[PDB]
Amino acid sequence: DETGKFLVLALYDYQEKSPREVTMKKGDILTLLNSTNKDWWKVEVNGRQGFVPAAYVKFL
Repeated sequence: DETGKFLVLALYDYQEKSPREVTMKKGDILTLLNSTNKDWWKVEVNGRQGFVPAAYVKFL
């Protein structure tokens, strides 16, 4: 969670299911905004902001 410091890789597709979530496709390179929760990380996906499951992304 240093905001904007790090990139993460989408390891799976994920379709947003609630309003604070965001959609990503496997292979997308996301900006990490907030990693303080163990289960949901806040990311930027082409500049949309939202939460995706932490288990579906990794650092490069």
